Amino acid sequence: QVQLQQSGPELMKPGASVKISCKATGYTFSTSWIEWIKQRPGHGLEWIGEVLPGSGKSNHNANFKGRATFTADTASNTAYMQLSSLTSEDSAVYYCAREGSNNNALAYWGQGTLVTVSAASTKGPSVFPLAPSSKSTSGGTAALGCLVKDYFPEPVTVSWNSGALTSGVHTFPAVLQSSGLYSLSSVVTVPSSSLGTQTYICNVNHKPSNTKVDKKVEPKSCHHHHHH
Amino acid sequence: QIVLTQSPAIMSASPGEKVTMTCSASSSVSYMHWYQQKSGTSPKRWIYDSSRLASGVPSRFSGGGSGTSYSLTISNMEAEDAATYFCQNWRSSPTFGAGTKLELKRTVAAPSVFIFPPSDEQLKSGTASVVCLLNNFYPREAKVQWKVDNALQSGNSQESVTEQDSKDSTYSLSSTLTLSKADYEKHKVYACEVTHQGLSSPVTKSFNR
Repeated sequence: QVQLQQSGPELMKPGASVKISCKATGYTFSTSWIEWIKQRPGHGLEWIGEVLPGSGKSNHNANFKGRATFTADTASNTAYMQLSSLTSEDSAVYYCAREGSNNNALAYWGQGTLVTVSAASTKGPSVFPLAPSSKSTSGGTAALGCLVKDYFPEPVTVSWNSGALTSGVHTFPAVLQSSGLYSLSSVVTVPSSSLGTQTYICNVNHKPSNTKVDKKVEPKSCHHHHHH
Repeated sequence: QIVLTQSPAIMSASPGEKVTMTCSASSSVSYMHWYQQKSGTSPKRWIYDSSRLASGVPSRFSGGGSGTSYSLTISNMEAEDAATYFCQNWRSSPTFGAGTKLELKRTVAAPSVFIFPPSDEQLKSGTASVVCLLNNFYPREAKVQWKVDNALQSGNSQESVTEQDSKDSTYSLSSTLTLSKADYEKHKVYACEVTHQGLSSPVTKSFNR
């Protein structure tokens, strides 16, 4: 099973350098090139360069002006990309990828690493419950959620009940506010019948601020109409 | 250098329709690769060497072409096909096309609207966020407006919309109205009003603080 495991998200100051890792398993490391791909919103996919582990050879997209350097530890089975003289232009998701076993298409991709370049300091989110609310006066279906508010930088992960609950889940794209901080919500719809006995917990991780929170979302104690 | 132009940039197709997206090269190229991406995940190898499906790709997908024109075809559009598709050729620069964003054209569906007052935990920190959820609607166009007592609100809310659902082809939208606790306490009725093609008249959800 070919697998490429990348390092976590990073917040970097302008002018600094960042090094991203790509740990390979499932094949002979020295037999395939590792490709590096950059993705910014509304700008598709950009080829950065590539490294052939144990050969001393790498190729570079000239548009990076020598700022991207690649290495690979043959024994370790890990490839690395270093990007120097960082600016906001470098704020992007970066993937490593391996080409086909018998072909040149990018067959296997790492999960991606989000790098944010900013002068602003990291800020962890506050996680607020969105208590179940009924879809109609009749009852039957309830929406509940978590508000993940005022963090920097991206990304955050949100799951429900440790990944056990996925049906009906909507996690919204983050909104960048005038304050320079992000907020998002994650909601889920569930049967009204489940509210009395099923626990609903949103699991939130904001890696850059080392903030990891599990928030139980409880029904409100009181409402203003007769029970459904 | 050889440039790749994908057309159309955005397309919407009914379920079961045969859909073709094109990748045109400014000069002849000998093969084309295709990748599928859905928001929040890595691109996936989809079609390689022009016509070869990656393992797991449904048989409704096929690819072809030669020279200055290559294409990807779906013989019968499915909900799960809503995605962005990029063509790629190593002799082109940029090596990736800019992508075709494919949407599923389903029947009109009215939003289900929910409102959420601020949590006690938030209020204790000096802020009040009220959230309005518009769940599972189609098409994407929607108006959400906040109304506080007699007056429509402006500039104190932010909206976010999901990508099309891979199963039911709908969108959802969240609107969050944020006020200081002191401004929140000055008013009684908090309402969100929702207009959508699927509704015969506007829907208002509301609570008293």
